[PDB]
Amino acid sequence: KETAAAKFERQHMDSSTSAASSSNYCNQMMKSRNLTKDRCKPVNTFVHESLADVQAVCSQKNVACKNGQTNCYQSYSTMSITDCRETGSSKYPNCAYKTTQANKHIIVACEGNPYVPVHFDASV
Repeated sequence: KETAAAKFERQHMDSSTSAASSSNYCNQMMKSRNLTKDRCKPVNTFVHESLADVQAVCSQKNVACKNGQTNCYQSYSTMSITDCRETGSSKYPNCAYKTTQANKHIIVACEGNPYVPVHFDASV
């Protein structure tokens, strides 16, 4: 099994690029990060910032998670992100994703000691 922290890193961190390179960014990353193995993960965001910067969000603006949890945090500033969302031409095993680049606040849920992101709630 994966730690929640490591699963967040695998699903949501891409510090290697300042932003999505091509329209094929999502198809490549969703596969690469093993998010299309059992099924097409329907929605998933990658954050193009350093891991320290994203971890730092756990000490930023305390907000509610969409399900009502109290351990969500909104980043004070916007971040470079890529939203990956399954499109109409997508059918497992042939997953197809729309790539949408944006610069927005992120909201994550945090847990543990050290207190780190374990869930990507939303972007605003």
